[PDB]
Amino acid sequence: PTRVTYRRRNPYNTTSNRTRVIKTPGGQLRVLHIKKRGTAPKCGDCGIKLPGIPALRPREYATISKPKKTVQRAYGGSRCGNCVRDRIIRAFLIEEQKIVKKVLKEQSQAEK
Amino acid sequence: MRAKWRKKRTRRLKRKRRKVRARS
Amino acid sequence: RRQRVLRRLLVKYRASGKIDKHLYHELYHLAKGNTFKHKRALVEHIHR
Amino acid sequence: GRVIRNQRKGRGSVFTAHTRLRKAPAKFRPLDYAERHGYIRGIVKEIIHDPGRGAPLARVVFRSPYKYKQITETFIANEGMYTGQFIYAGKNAALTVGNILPLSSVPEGTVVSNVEEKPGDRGALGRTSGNYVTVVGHNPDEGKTRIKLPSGAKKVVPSSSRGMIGIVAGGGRTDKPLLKASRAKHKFAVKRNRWPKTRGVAMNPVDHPHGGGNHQHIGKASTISRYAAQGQKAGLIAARRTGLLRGTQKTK
Amino acid sequence: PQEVSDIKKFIEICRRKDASSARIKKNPKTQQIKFKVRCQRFLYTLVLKDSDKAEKLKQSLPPNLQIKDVPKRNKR
Amino acid sequence: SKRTKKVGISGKYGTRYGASLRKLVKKQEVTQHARYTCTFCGKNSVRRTAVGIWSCKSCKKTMAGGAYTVSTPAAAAMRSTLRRLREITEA
RNA sequence: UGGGGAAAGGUUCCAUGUGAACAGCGGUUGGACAUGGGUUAGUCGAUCCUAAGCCAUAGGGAAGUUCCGUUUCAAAGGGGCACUCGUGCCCCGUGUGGCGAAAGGGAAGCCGGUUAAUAUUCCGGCACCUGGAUGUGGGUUUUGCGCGGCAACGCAACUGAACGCGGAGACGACGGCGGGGGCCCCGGGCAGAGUUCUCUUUUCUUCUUAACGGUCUAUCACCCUGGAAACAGUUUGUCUGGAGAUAGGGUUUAAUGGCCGGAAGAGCCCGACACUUCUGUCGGGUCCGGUGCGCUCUCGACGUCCCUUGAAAAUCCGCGGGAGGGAAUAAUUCUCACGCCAGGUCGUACUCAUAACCGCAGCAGGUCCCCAAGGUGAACAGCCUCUGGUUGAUAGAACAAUGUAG
RNA sequence: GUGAAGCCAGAGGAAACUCUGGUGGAGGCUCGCAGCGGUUCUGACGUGCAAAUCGAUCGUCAAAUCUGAGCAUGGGGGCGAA
Ligand SMILES: [Mg+2]
Ligand SMILES: [Mg+2]
Ligand SMILES: [Mg+2]
Ligand SMILES: [Mg+2]
Ligand SMILES: [Mg+2]
Ligand SMILES: [Mg+2]
Ligand SMILES: [Mg+2]
Ligand SMILES: [Mg+2]
Ligand SMILES: [Mg+2]
Ligand SMILES: [Mg+2]
Ligand SMILES: [Mg+2]
Ligand SMILES: [Mg+2]
Ligand SMILES: [Mg+2]
Ligand SMILES: [Mg+2]
Ligand SMILES: [Mg+2]
Ligand SMILES: [Mg+2]
Ligand SMILES: [Mg+2]
Ligand SMILES: [Mg+2]
Ligand SMILES: [Mg+2]
Ligand SMILES: [Mg+2]
Ligand SMILES: [Mg+2]
Ligand SMILES: [Mg+2]
Ligand SMILES: [Mg+2]
Ligand SMILES: [Mg+2]
Ligand SMILES: [Mg+2]
Ligand SMILES: [Mg+2]
Ligand SMILES: [Mg+2]
Ligand SMILES: [Mg+2]
Ligand SMILES: [Mg+2]
Ligand SMILES: [Mg+2]
Ligand SMILES: [Mg+2]
Ligand SMILES: [Mg+2]
Ligand SMILES: [Mg+2]
Ligand SMILES: [Mg+2]
Ligand SMILES: [Mg+2]
Ligand SMILES: [Mg+2]
Ligand SMILES: [Mg+2]
Ligand SMILES: [Mg+2]
Ligand SMILES: [Mg+2]
Ligand SMILES: [Mg+2]
Ligand SMILES: [Mg+2]
Ligand SMILES: [Mg+2]
Ligand SMILES: [Mg+2]
Ligand SMILES: [Mg+2]
Ligand SMILES: [Mg+2]
Ligand SMILES: [Mg+2]
Ligand SMILES: [Mg+2]
Ligand SMILES: [Mg+2]
Ligand SMILES: [Mg+2]
Ligand SMILES: [Mg+2]
Ligand SMILES: [Mg+2]
Ligand SMILES: [Mg+2]
Ligand SMILES: [Mg+2]
Ligand SMILES: [Mg+2]
Ligand SMILES: [Mg+2]
Ligand SMILES: [Mg+2]
Ligand SMILES: [Mg+2]
Ligand SMILES: [Mg+2]
Ligand SMILES: [Mg+2]
Ligand SMILES: [Mg+2]
Ligand SMILES: [Mg+2]
Ligand SMILES: [Mg+2]
Ligand SMILES: [Mg+2]
Ligand SMILES: [Zn+2]
Ligand SMILES: [Zn+2]
Repeated sequence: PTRVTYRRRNPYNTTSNRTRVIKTPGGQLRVLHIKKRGTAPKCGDCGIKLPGIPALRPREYATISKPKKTVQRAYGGSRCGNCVRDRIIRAFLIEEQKIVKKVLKEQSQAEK
Repeated sequence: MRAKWRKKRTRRLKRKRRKVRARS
Repeated sequence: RRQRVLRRLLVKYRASGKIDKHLYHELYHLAKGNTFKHKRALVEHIHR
Repeated sequence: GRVIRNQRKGRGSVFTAHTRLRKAPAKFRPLDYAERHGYIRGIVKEIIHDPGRGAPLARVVFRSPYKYKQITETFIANEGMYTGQFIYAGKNAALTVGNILPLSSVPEGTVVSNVEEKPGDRGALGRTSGNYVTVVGHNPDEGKTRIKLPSGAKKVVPSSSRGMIGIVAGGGRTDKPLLKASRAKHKFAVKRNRWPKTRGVAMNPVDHPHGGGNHQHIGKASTISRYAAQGQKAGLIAARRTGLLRGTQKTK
Repeated sequence: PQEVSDIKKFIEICRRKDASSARIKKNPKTQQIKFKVRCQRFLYTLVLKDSDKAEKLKQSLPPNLQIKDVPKRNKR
Repeated sequence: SKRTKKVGISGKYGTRYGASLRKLVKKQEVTQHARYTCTFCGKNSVRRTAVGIWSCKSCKKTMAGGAYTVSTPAAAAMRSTLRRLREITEA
């Protein structure tokens, strides 16, 4: 039932002084200071968390290899994939509608 | 990747190239 | 506690095959209302 | 005596405006060549609420006719606008809710909002929740348009002024009672330091012109002249009449 | 600390420029034998359950680096 | 098992603020906490977020409406007027 | 009335010695007097970034000390390359200062031992981050810049300049519910101790496992087949479904979960021998289950309230685009494994209060936080106890009046 | 402690709609510890522990509650639920 104390000079509970209780091989109860929890990146359009990418603080992403930070397809990061399919379909149909519109206007109205 | 990361890599290649020219 | 006990029993009966889904769904809403006092009262109603 | 309360508010020390939570002001785009001769369109990204105001704001994204980038804007949202809507601005824009087109290309009888007093000042008139202005008639020669303001007054503005079709969202905000002292405090705590407010009759003669006495009373006529020295204007200023409004009001 | 799964690559580790030393610890109670080597960055550990293969391993590794026995109650 | 005769939702106010004032606020509270059918997806899930903002919980669309109602009679009357005026005059 | 800190104090901390003075009585004792000694960091803070706010520059006022002004009626900046040699060329340009947080934002250290007095710093063992240089192994290529899966996506690597888009940093209060660590509680076993007129297979204590890595797994959500009214699935709390439910099979965010390393060689508890001391040596043990509206911290999915909707910047990553560059005997701008070098400056002792701060003082006053055992009980109520801490407030004798308290 | 909307089941009626038992957890609601405040005894002390303290009894206690550091307003001026 031993009580514990901080190990740094900050005595306040201020969302940056995060602790957890551990038991040591010497049979004592100590306090171990820990960092904050990373957040998973979200999607560009819909706003849901992308699968296959870990959640870390913004600085740790500089030490990890490229294949662990992306997904092998167009717009690998920042886009969920459901939205990527929508972009492919939407882009194709719009241009097709442009072809018929210009032929209809150029032919049926400039025949004279 | 940040600029300092890219500058270091291209600076390395320049050093390697000059040594080869000096040797040959 | 009582709601968990009744709901757990109904899942067991449906999977084994003692009752089908049509009787299961009706009993589920009957249990949500204050109909069955305890586990014994529910199984007795199933037999009838 | 000392300096009375309403004289101190001009020094701007404690009675300033809280602006930490406000992101940007609400304006139109600057008048440009594309919007003077044709039209351009933009997407509505978000409908957001900013503190200290009704009339929820809308964020719109336009392109750049001269450079490879896009610019985001901030308008006041008319009732009926929705996320993802295409809205158009220019001289030849269609006449639908949410569009922005010069006041000349508008038939009489339509309601608009955020009207420019002069072409290019980005919105001055009719920009409060549930308010609008109405066009009355045109003068095609020496182009000038008659409009009717929410207070009832009539005004003449140049024919090139702009306005956005519809009615400012927010509806009937001021119908339900505040009903609680706390609710009034929350409303004003994000605007200014003006709550609560003390009656001048309960003060002392050194503090306010209404002053003290053995009974709480004013002691002299409460209507103050139009040209009086600062520190004297405490009451009904330049009142034309007074009392309960029985008949109809001739002024329009 | 890092496991070495098999015998083949453990001797490969010991044949390195920065392999400073090595030691042997044996646990009689659980009938287990552990081989440890100290490199520049990590301390690789190899675990053997049998005792016969231990003798062959001791002599196969290069003679340059030292080998110790890790007695009980190491002095402070 | 009705728990109230006439007070209704405004029973949280107890015996304060006077009978008449509670009636006016009840008129406006009832219509803002309800749910409305979405005009785009058709599901019955649209709820008020801010003083003049309503959003669908299913298709994620966001629309600006009245203070305590999705639309106001004045705004509704204007769409018909604007539609009728536009299509006869220019077409 | 315990164990540690912020503000403030400044040697009060530790050892040896001591006549007077001070400790409202005494004094061999002391926070007093005299002489010596004590505070070690690439990882803990400051240093970096901005908030409310303050002050230079361009300009305008004032006889003047100086007042206003912070992007404003300003010709206001920085990037690359090559030359024997610095002094010669070539692009881009809307914008262009500093100060301001030891509780906000933020690259990186854990266990054991040690001193009369310091340690996440010193010693031993085992790790990590940033910056700068370079070589071997493996990868790719004669189809010049990798393969697999229907799919969500996977793996040890697997070109990417100008300009552009997006994400993380980045955020309210309250309510019930579920998972994990620590503590408390119950049963059995091995050691040592207390009690014993009588009873008690009895009562009490010890039985521990860090950072950092490998491997197998855990709500939400997402993908493939198929096509639902006798409507079904389902939460303590009615939400979900032809905009594709139930059901069957798969992928993935999230360990303070299991096992292995680190690691028993450590720490702790018993037993048997040694002796001026410098000094010790050698034996054993260090397990197995159960329980819950329990207490505390943390994570996740839902819900309620608003005329209230609950900061910014430095910093880091992915993508769109296709500039430039490059092998057939090697070349290589491979974010993969291992290896080489370096990390400056100031604070760190002690108290944090019925004696170390402020009240004229060793003053019943005032002064911001962290950890939180057993029993009775609804309970952080009151009353009793264990760990740890005090036994310090001038004393001896007698028991009238009048008092203060019960 | 009290138990507002929303939801589930049963019963009555030609209909409009009404009854009964549960579920849920709203409110400048309520009893009451720590904190904050300061009603009565017109108690203690009144060359006091104290140039405002001490004891018993009391007001509020999830919200217009209590509080630390950083910055702003300077004397005929500031600030003021007065
Ligand atoms: Mg590509
Ligand atoms: Mg870039
Ligand atoms: Mg204006
Ligand atoms: Mg005020
Ligand atoms: Mg008043
Ligand atoms: Mg008075
Ligand atoms: Mg006067
Ligand atoms: Mg007067
Ligand atoms: Mg009166
Ligand atoms: Mg201490
Ligand atoms: Mg002494
Ligand atoms: Mg004395
Ligand atoms: Mg003496
Ligand atoms: Mg003495
Ligand atoms: Mg001392
Ligand atoms: Mg001294
Ligand atoms: Mg070093
Ligand atoms: Mg640090
Ligand atoms: Mg520095
Ligand atoms: Mg700077
Ligand atoms: Mg100045
Ligand atoms: Mg000048
Ligand atoms: Mg600074
Ligand atoms: Mg900090
Ligand atoms: Mg070290
Ligand atoms: Mg060391
Ligand atoms: Mg490095
Ligand atoms: Mg090679
Ligand atoms: Mg790319
Ligand atoms: Mg913050
Ligand atoms: Mg728990
Ligand atoms: Mg217990
Ligand atoms: Mg036992
Ligand atoms: Mg372990
Ligand atoms: Mg464990
Ligand atoms: Mg399934
Ligand atoms: Mg082990
Ligand atoms: Mg041992
Ligand atoms: Mg031993
Ligand atoms: Mg208990
Ligand atoms: Mg707490
Ligand atoms: Mg210290
Ligand atoms: Mg303390
Ligand atoms: Mg004191
Ligand atoms: Mg207790
Ligand atoms: Mg109990
Ligand atoms: Mg208690
Ligand atoms: Mg003490
Ligand atoms: Mg006496
Ligand atoms: Mg007496
Ligand atoms: Mg008496
Ligand atoms: Mg209350
Ligand atoms: Mg007090
Ligand atoms: Mg008195
Ligand atoms: Mg006296
Ligand atoms: Mg008192
Ligand atoms: Mg009494
Ligand atoms: Mg009481
Ligand atoms: Mg505050
Ligand atoms: Mg003066
Ligand atoms: Mg004056
Ligand atoms: Mg004077
Ligand atoms: Mg006040
Ligand atoms: Zn998406
Ligand atoms: Zn919808």
